[PDB]
Amino acid sequence: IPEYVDWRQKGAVTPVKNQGSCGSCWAFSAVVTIEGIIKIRTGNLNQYSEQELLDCDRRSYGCNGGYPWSALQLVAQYGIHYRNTYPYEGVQRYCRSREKGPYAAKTDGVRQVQPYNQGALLYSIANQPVSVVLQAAGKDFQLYRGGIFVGPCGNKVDHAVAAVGYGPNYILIKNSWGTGWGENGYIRIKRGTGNSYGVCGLYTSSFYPVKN
Repeated sequence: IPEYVDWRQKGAVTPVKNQGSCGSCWAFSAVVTIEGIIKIRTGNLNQYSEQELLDCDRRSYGCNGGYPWSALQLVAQYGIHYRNTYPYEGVQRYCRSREKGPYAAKTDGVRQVQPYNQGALLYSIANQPVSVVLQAAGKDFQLYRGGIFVGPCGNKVDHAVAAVGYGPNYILIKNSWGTGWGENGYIRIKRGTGNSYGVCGLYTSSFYPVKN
């Protein structure tokens, strides 16, 4: 696998989004992996709807938090609409998928990468964007403006984001707090420290969609 991987350079990452006050990061995280696997398999780059996952995933708790893997399973059991046809409102509403007509994409399943193993995560990122979790409650993560993030932070994971690349000393992360945070909405987090948990708990639970 390469020394550097960056899926934005390969045309598989859409613009950075802002979730607002709503704790919908789980939906935002699932969507960037869907957007990425569709580009890799069909060559078409499209934006998909986080709002549809916020309203229709009833294993999650809307704006109070939820699960990246249930949103991904939902897209494999049913499908998802374009972002354009089901735009983001920032509040959980009624599941309006039937009213929006035919689904725009549907996946063949979801897989988990082997937890607490840096090599497993690098090998999946070199194949597609992956949904990852980390601890973001710390003041250091919140006030990050740029550079390689070394912490400090513990392992109490609370936020879902998407890994879209890596380099010799970092993993490239797309976050959903808009462009006014970090490196235009991205963070580069330190890798290669021998710590199995990952800095800020990055190797705790990682998932990706399958499309044949």
